[PDB]
Amino acid sequence: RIRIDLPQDEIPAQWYNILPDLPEELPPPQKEVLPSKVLELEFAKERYVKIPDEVLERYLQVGRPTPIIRAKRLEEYLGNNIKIYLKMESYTYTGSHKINSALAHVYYAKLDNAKFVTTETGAGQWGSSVALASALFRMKAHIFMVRTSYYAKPYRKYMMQMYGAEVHPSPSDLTSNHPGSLGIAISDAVEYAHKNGGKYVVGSVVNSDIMFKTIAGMEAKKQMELIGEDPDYIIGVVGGGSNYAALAYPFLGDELRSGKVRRKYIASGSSEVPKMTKGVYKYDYPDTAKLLPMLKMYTIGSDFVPPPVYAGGLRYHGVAPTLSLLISKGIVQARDYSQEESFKWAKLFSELEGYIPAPETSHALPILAEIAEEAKKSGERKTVLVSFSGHGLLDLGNYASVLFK
Amino acid sequence: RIRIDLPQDEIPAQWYNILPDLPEELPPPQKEVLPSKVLELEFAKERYVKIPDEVLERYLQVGRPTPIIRAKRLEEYLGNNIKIYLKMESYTYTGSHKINSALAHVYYAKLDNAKFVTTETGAGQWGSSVALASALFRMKAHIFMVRTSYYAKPYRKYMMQMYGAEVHPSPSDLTEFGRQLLAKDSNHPGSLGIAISDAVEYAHKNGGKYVVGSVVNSDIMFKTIAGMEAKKQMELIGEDPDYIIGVVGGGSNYAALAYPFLGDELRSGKVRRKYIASGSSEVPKMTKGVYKYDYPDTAKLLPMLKMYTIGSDFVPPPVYAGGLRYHGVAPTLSLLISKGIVQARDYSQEESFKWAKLFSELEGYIPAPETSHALPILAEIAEEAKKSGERKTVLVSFSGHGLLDLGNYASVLFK
Ligand SMILES: *Cc1c(COP(=O)(O)O)cnc(C)c1O
Ligand SMILES: *Cc1c(COP(=O)(O)O)cnc(C)c1O
Repeated sequence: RIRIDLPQDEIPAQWYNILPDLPEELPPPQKEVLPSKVLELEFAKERYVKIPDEVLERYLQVGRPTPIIRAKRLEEYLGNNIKIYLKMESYTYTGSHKINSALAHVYYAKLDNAKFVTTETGAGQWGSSVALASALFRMKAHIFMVRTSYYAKPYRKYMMQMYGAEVHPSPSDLTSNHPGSLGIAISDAVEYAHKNGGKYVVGSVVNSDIMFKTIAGMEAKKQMELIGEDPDYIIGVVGGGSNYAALAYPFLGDELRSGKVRRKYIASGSSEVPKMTKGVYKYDYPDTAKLLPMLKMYTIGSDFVPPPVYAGGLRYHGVAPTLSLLISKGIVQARDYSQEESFKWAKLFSELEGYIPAPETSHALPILAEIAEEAKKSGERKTVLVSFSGHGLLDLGNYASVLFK
Repeated sequence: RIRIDLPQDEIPAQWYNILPDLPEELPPPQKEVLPSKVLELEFAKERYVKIPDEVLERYLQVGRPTPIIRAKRLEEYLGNNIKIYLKMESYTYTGSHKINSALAHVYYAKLDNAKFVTTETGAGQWGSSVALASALFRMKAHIFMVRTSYYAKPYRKYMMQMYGAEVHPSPSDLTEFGRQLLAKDSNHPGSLGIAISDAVEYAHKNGGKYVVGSVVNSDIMFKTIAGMEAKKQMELIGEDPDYIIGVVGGGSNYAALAYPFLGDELRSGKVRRKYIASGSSEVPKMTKGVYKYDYPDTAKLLPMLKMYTIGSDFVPPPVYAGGLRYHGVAPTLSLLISKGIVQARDYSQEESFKWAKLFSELEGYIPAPETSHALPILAEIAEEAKKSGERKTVLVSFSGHGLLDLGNYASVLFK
């Protein structure tokens, strides 16, 4: 009884849409390449949206529902002051939550009779997720991978290729050895989709994309209800915020409706990319390519470039608009930790629990230490539910660059 | 309804020992450093050996029981002539079945009050599994890794290090055997036999125990937790497999799945299911091995075993990347093959990796290169099943995922 399995025939059948439940309307922003039904869901007004049959089928295909695991050996290390439950989005075939939305974007593109889909990727997480979704929907995928990552971090490129996708170093020939960047790769992929009748699958922080990922939180609420455990804290890490919102919003939405928020919601980023603790809540460009409307979000600037030493994976400059609203209203609390502190926790967690977290995920572990410290003072036990967003088996080089000389 | 989970509170509590049920008497084999219980269990005569409670607990800790997944999209591709169930040993935290043995070996080392464990490793699959097992028992681990692999295949080294193991390039300066070889070449490339000799000496001289990753009977027995689980999972959905298939490195993953089923039939007096196992035609011990006593490890130490072998000095061509490099077949499995009870196949790495890619696109999960050699068997079964007029059920030992072996695939498939 470490693992809480949800049977596949009990998988939730709807996504959760937080918009009708937000304290106040979201600041408004300030269509040829996007799947049509995706743009439409960005304004959805109903609280629950049915997961299409074909999408749910492939959720089951890629390993959903994912388990919750109780991290009892970590609990002991922390003095048994808190109980720790991990929602294991790492258990999907691509090793993260990203496939939860990649599958939906590809489904809706297929419904627009897309000839192929395109997308950008840096280190390869989003690209490999889109490559898997495309294979399962029998769709041709053209992935534009920053040339530096295309050569430095080749394994996820090989993964995309095993799934049948064509991986193009950005900038490429279709379009001397310009190392590229993520913003060029977005333009590099958005153009190829525009001039060849493809659709662009957006790897950014829109509302529809959080909604698709909320299958994780819908499952977790069922699983926690299955063992009779109501979490006092829900925590996670913020690249753009989609993985954390996906877990928390199904729980938080019911609190917002009932009037009172009882649970504590805490999210972390990297202090080398400190949008969570040093970012400013204002309109900014959600992608470094500067196309896509501006939205009001916590941000350290779409032009921010992480230090070369940074290997923690939370490189994005901003926070999803709904999550930013929640933070500015005091509903979600913010933290930031260094990669040395986080990767030290990742190593400890690997030895204690046996499972190597993604470097991104490791930034949630210092939160647990803080909650345990407050519990020791209070001194009342608390239950924490963690978005365990990925595993680290394709990121061991990141860990090595910091931990192993 | 494609995944069959076995709840953790339903995990089997004993390992299966085929020795009392083998048809013929199996060739008897031909040690301050081995755990005492490991030596004892080689010759065990009971059918079932109780899994110690501390080992069971860590089975749960590393992801057991693993799921069976039905590969419906692959069934469709193949004409819906067969049902295909995959026992997913890839779902353990180290990505393969080797942890099922490593945990037992480390526990019995702890029971002997060992100060630490040692083992050898090449590509890193065994080293990673011992490193995790050791972490979960708070056992210090010293892993002696073939020096060339130490630098060439570093990701699995990093995995060992994340688990807190100390990784020593081999030959190392920590032993006399290693220091002597470094005196001739300060950067000696090492070998698996050299790494074995390193680990054994270090254990012997410093109060540790050596954890063996080879085809001894106890090792297969420890891995039978996967077959015990799979038998319960298949019975739970009313599916009796007609074929049980897998790949052969030394044969432990396949035996671990098959033996719990095969024992029942050996006891009934007649084998009705079909058992098919495959290797690499570049390392063709399965189809072209000589059946004789041979060294189970490449620089001796362990006693000789009677097995299908192509010689412990066999080295595969440098283009080979299928991962089934080992030169022999476990002795009990060798016996079964020689009696016609298990059928042998071998496939090229081009044919197997072609199937790996197809399977990755159809089902969305990247097999280990080693595992991919089971896939060609399915096309043979689909043909046979069509002739029967019934839809036949196949159970597959899905021994690992390929995420740490994607370079291997790229060398064959992507230029
Ligand atoms: C990309 C990534 C993240 C951050 O993404 P979000 O936009 O915050 O959801 C977190 N964990 C893993 C494993 C990732 O790959
Ligand atoms: C080592 C390995 C094998 C070979 O296993 P044997 O027990 O020796 O037959 C097969 N598959 C994977 C994934 C392996 O790592």
